[PDB]
Amino acid sequence: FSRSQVLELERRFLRQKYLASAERAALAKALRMTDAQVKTWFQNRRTKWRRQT
Ligand code: NA
Repeated sequence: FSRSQVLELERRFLRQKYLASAERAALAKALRMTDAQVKTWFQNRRTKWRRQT
């Protein structure tokens, strides 16, 4: 993803570690991503979070 896309995903993750289905769809539209891309990103980000804390 672009630098900006990643930063915006990180901004949301800091606030909410899990999103609802509707929230992922809204964020996908806002960040120019597919719903599945947002879902996968957050799964992988949670794995990083678990590893690092
Ligand atoms: Na999620």
